[PDB]
Amino acid sequence: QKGPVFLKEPTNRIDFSNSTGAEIECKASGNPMPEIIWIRSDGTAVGDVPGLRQISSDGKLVFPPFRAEDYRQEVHAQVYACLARNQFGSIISRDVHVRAVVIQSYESEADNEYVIRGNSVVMKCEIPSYVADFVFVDLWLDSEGRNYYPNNAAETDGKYLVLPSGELHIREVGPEDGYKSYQCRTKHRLTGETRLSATKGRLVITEPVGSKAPTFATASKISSLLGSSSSDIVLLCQAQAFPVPYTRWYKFIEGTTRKQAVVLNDRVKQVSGTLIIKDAVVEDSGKYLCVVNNSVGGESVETVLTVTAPLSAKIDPPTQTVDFGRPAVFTCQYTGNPIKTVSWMKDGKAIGHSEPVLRIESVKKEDKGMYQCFVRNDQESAEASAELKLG
Amino acid sequence: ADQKGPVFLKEPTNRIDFSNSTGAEIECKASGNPMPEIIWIRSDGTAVGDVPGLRQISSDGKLVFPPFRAEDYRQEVHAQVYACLARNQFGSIISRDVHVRAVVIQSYESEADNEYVIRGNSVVMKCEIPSYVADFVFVDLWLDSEGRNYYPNNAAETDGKYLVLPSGELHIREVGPEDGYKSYQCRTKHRLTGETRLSATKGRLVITEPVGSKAPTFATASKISSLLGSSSSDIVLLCQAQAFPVPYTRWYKFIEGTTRKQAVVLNDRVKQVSGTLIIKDAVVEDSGKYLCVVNNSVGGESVETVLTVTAPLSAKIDPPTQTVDFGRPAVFTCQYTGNPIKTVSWMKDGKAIGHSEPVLRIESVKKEDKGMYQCFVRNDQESAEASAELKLG
Ligand SMILES: *[C@@H]1O[C@H](CO)[C@@H](O[C@@H]2O[C@H](CO)[C@@H](O[C@@H]3O[C@H](CO)[C@@H](O)[C@H](O[C@H]4O[C@H](CO)[C@@H](O)[C@H](O)[C@@H]4O)[C@@H]3O)[C@H](O)[C@H]2NC(C)=O)[C@H](O)[C@H]1NC(C)=O
Ligand SMILES: *[C@@H]1O[C@H](CO)[C@@H](O[C@@H]2O[C@H](CO)[C@@H](O)[C@H](O)[C@H]2NC(C)=O)[C@H](O)[C@H]1NC(C)=O
Ligand SMILES: *[C@@H]1O[C@H](CO)[C@@H](O[C@@H]2O[C@H](CO)[C@@H](O)[C@H](O)[C@H]2NC(C)=O)[C@H](O)[C@H]1NC(C)=O
Ligand SMILES: *[C@@H]1O[C@H](CO)[C@@H](O[C@@H]2O[C@H](CO)[C@@H](O)[C@H](O)[C@H]2NC(C)=O)[C@H](O)[C@H]1NC(C)=O
Repeated sequence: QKGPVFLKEPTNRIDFSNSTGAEIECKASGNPMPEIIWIRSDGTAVGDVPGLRQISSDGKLVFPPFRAEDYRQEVHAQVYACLARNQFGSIISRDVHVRAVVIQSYESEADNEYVIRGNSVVMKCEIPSYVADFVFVDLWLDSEGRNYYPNNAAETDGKYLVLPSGELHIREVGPEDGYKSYQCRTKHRLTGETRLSATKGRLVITEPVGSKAPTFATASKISSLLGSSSSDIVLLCQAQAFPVPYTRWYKFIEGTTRKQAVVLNDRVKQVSGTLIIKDAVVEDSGKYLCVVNNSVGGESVETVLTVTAPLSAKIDPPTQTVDFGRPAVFTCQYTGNPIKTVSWMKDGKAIGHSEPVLRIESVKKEDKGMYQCFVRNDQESAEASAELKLG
Repeated sequence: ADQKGPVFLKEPTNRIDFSNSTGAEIECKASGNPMPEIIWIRSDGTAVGDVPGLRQISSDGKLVFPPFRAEDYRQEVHAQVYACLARNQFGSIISRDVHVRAVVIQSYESEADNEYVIRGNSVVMKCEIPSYVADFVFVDLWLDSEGRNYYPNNAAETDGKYLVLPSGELHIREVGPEDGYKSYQCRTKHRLTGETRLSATKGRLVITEPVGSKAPTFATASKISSLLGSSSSDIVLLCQAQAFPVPYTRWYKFIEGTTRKQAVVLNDRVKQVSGTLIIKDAVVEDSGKYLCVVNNSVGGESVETVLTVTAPLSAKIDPPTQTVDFGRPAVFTCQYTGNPIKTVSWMKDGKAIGHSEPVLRIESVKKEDKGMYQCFVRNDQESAEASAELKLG
C-alpha cells in the first residue's frame, strides 16, 4: 500500500569514547510496517560481535563500552547504514560514519606573545593534532582569576574578546597588561572533561625604538580556511608595527584582479585588524585581502574562504503512478556546498546513473519499487526517497 | 689628458645591519681624474653631517656609526637610507641605495618543540625563534641528549636517518619508538653579535602506536601557502602530513595555463626526502605553483605551495665611455639582470632624465649633453646602478 519513509534517520557522524559506547536508532513508517536492517555502506547485513556490536531488541544498533585492547576497525571504524524494507520495496539511509575513539591523555600549551606597544594581539590555544578533532577551548583564565568566555560576537567593544574560533583577542596592549599570565581551559567533546593548559602564556610588551614597517607572524602571503554556513567565521590578520598600523579588508571579484572594500555591519564586523563574519552564508566564499598600512610602509596578506552548506535532497514527485510502457521520471532537487557526486539507487542497488534527473522511458513490472537520489561530499552524504507504482 | 669622470670602485651593499655594541663603518670609493670628492647623502639627495657619538664622516670617505647606548637610538640616523655621492668637474654619480639598520640587542629564547608522530612515517622538528629576532637568528646546529651533533647540510646526500634541512629544522625518516627515547635541543646563533645560544628546552618525539587506520592529516587546515627564496640558495618545500598506513606523496608543478600540471622531475639538483621537496641551487625558473599530493588507502589530501625565486639586481652600461664629435647620434645600452624588476630609470649627474627605456639614445649631441649618465634598476627591497660618461670631440 505504501513504501518506507524514514521517520528518524541516523546522523552522518557518530563519534563516541570507548568508555561511553553508543546506540544508533533508525525508524521508518509504511504499510505494511517495514523491517529495519542495519547494513554497511556496501549493502551487506551486519551481525552481532560479542561485547562489541549488538542489534538490540527494539532494532537499535548498539556499541557497548569496551577495552582499548578490543578495538576492531571492522566494527568501530566502519561506515554503516540503515535499510528499511517492505513488500513494496526498500530504501537505504545516508552514510552513518561510526568512529569509536579510545580516550588518550593530552596537554595543551598557551603560547607567549611578543608585542610592540599599542598593537592588538591574539593568543592561541595549542591543541595536539591527535585530539584536535574532539577538543576545543572552554574559556580563558588569568593569574588574577578573571574569566574570559566564548561568545557569538554581538558586541565587539571592550579590551578582551574571546573569538568564536577560540583564540583570545586583546586590544591595544600596554605595559600594564604584562603583569598577567594567561591560561586556557580545553573541553573534550566526548568525555565532557575539562583540562587547563600545562603552560601559562604571558604578554611581552617591547617599547618601540624607532619606526617599524608592518610585519606578519609568517612570511606566507596567502592561506585558506573552511567554514560552515550559519556559523560565525573568523579571518585573522596578525601584524605588528610602530606607529600602530590601520587594517582594511577587501574582497576580490570572482576570477578578477578587481576588489571591493568589505562592508561592515551588524553581522560582518571588524575587531581591530581581525575580521569576523557572523551567520555565514555560502556567498561569503571567495578571495579576501588584508591590507596593513602605516607611515613607514605597508603589506598585504591574502585569504581564500570556502563556506560549506549542509547537503539536502528532495525527489519530485514523492509518489507517482505510471502505466506499463509509458515514461516515468524522477527529478532530484538538492542543496548544499560543495557537491562531489550525484547517484541513484533502486530498492538498494546502484542504478549507474549520475545525472540529477532519472528517466525510465519504458516501464516494466521490474521497475516498480522505491527509488533514491544520493548526493555526497568527502565529508557528507544526503538521501531522498520516492516511490513508483504500476497501473 | 687621462681626465675621466667618476666610477665607483667600491659600492656599499644594499643592506647594512649591525648591533648597538659592535657599531659599523661604511666605505665608498670611486676613481677619477681629478680626484673625485666623496659625499654621503640621503635618498633625497641631501648631504649628511656629523652627529656626535652617533654618526661621523671620516675625511678619507668612511661613514662611521660608533657604538651607542640604546637610549641614543635615532630614527633619522640609524634607520636611515643612505647613498654615496662621487662628484667631479665632468659630473657626479650616486651609488645604490644603502639601507642602514642598527639594532639594539634584545635577550631571546628559542623553543625546541615536542612533536607527536604516528609510527612509521617521517617527521620534521620545528625550532621556534622569537619573531623579533627572526631576522638575525638562525639554527646553527641540533644537539641531542646522547651528545650527537647534527649540522646543517647542503643536502648533497639526503639518505640516512637524520637530515638537517637548509631552513634549519631537523628531518627524521621512519620514526620508530627508539627515536623517542631521546630528547633534542637546537642551537641558535645571532648573526650580528656572533653569540651562540642553546634552546634551553629539550623537545621529545612522542610516537603514538596506531589505533585503527587514519587518513592523511596536515598539521594545519590551510590548503595553500607561499614563500620567498633567493637564487643559488637551497629551498625547502615542506609537506608535513600524517596517515596510517604510512602515505606516499607526489609533488607536481602547475602549467602556466594553470589547469594542467606536470610531475616534478627529481634529479641530483631537485630532490625530495620522504615527502619534503628540496630545490638546491635555485633559479628563477623554479618559480610557480607547486602541489603536494598525499594519497593513501584510507583517503587523500593535496596542499598547494606558491614559490617565488628572486635573483640579485645588477646593471651595466654597454659603452663605459664614448666621445662624440657633435655628430648628432649618441647611444647608451643598459644591461640589467635579476628578478623581479619594478622600475628602470635613467639619471644625469644625479637627476632623473624621465626615460625608462633600457636603451637611451641622445639624438643631436650638444654641449648640454656632456656629463655622467646612470641606469637605475629597482625592486622594492634592492637597487642597482651602472655608470657611464659622455665626452665631446
Ligand atoms: C577505554 O580505554 C581506556 C584506555 O585507552 C581505558 O582507560 C584506562 O583504563 C585502565 C584500567 O584498565 C587505567 O589503568 C589505571 O591507571 C591509573 C593511573 O592513571 C592507575 O592509578 C590505576 O590503578 C590500577 O592499578 C592496580 C594494579 O596496578 C589495579 O589493580 C587497580 O584496580 C587499579 O585499576 C589503573 O592502573 C588507565 O589509567 C586508563 N587510561 C586512561 C587514559 O584513562 C578505559 O578503561 C576504557 N574504557 C572501558 C569501558 O573499558
Ligand atoms: C598600503 O600599502 C600597500 C602595499 O601593501 C599599497 O598598495 C600596493 O602598492 C604596490 C606598489 O608598491 C602595488 O603593487 C600593490 O598592488 C598595491 N596593493 C594595494 C592593495 O593597493 C598602498 O598604496 C598603501 N596605501 C597607503 C595609503 O599608503
Ligand atoms: C646595547 O643595548 C643593550 C640593551 O638592549 C645594552 O645591554 C644592557 O647593558 C646593561 C649594562 O650597561 C645591562 O644591565 C642590561 O641587562 C643589558 N641589556 C641587554 C638586553 O643586554 C648594551 O649595553 C648596549 N650597548 C652599548 C654599547 O651601550
Ligand atoms: C589522489 O587524491 C585526489 C584528491 O586529493 C583524488 O581525487 C581527485 O580529486 C579531484 C578533486 O579535487 C578530482 O577532480 C580528481 O578527478 C580526483 N582524481 C581522480 C583520479 O579522479 C584522486 O582520485 C587520488 N588518486 C588516487 C590514485 O588515489
